[PDB]
Amino acid sequence: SGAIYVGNYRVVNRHLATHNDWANLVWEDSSRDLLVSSTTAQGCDTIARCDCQTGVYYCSSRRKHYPVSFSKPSLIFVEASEYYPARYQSHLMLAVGHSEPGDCGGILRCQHGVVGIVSTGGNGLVGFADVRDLLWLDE
Ligand SMILES: Cc1nc(C)c(CC(=O)N2CCC[C@H](C(N)=O)C2)[nH]1
Ligand SMILES: [Zn+2]
Repeated sequence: SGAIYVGNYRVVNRHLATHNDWANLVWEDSSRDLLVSSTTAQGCDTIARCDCQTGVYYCSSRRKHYPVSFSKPSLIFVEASEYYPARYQSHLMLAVGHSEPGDCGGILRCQHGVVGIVSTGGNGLVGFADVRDLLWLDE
């Protein structure tokens, strides 16, 4: 689990969105595994606006942060789960590293701020849903 809180927005993995998230839906994209909901309290997280390909991610299954190199956001094939059939997930960034299904929502950060959140994993690869292109999160 995990979320990004910026302004009056809460950003979570779409497959983990709650009833309150859907009842206060702002925007969602199944092809990206992203959902943004509105909040009453103000959020103070900083979203990165960059092309970084290095950063650090939180892995709850190891209670550890790992430094990683990751690919630029792209369309990648993702095998079926109880949440989605087999499809291409867009705006996804891959890195070599550990993950478990419960690690979704862990934040990936660079010196500029929040890059994205853990969304996929398999075969020793971990994928992050990018949020750097969502310029509207900052107003
Ligand atoms: C081994 C492993 N690590 C993780 C993070 C996973 C879970 C995973 O990849 N999923 C399941 C939830 C929906 C995801 C999606 N975006 O389509 C796919 N598995
Ligand atoms: Zn950066």
